[PDB]
Amino acid sequence: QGSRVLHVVQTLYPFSSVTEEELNFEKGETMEVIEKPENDPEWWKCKNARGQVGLVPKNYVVVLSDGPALH
Amino acid sequence: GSMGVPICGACRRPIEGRVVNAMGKQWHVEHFVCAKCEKPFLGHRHYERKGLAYCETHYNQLFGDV
Ligand SMILES: [Zn+2]
Ligand SMILES: [Zn+2]
Repeated sequence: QGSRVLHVVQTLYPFSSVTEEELNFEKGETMEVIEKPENDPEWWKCKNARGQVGLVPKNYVVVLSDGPALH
Repeated sequence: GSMGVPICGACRRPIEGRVVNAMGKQWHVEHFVCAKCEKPFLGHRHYERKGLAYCETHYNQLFGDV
């Protein structure tokens, strides 16, 4: 109900986040960016296609799919 | 087979034409804009402040080295 190809993201480093809303993921993890609020830090609510969710520095991953696709 | 493509810090997308090195990063000559009005310097001059781009007037409106 929330995984359309809009902004898929491939990890660049095996980060480690283990909290309530933290995302732990090994490099090579397709994460489905559920939401991208600012809040203050710059983290994003991204689900891991591995089927998990947690906040993660939106700078630790690159974006492949995009909405504005002009030409 | 080492990497070989810049990535616009604006959309985090692999750049592939004319790059703009700012903020110690790379930016699509089209996405590199002022950090106050978003005016791209396709072929114009930009101004940096506190590590953020600013048009000639916004930069100065923001500071202007004074
Ligand atoms: Zn860009
Ligand atoms: Zn400006």
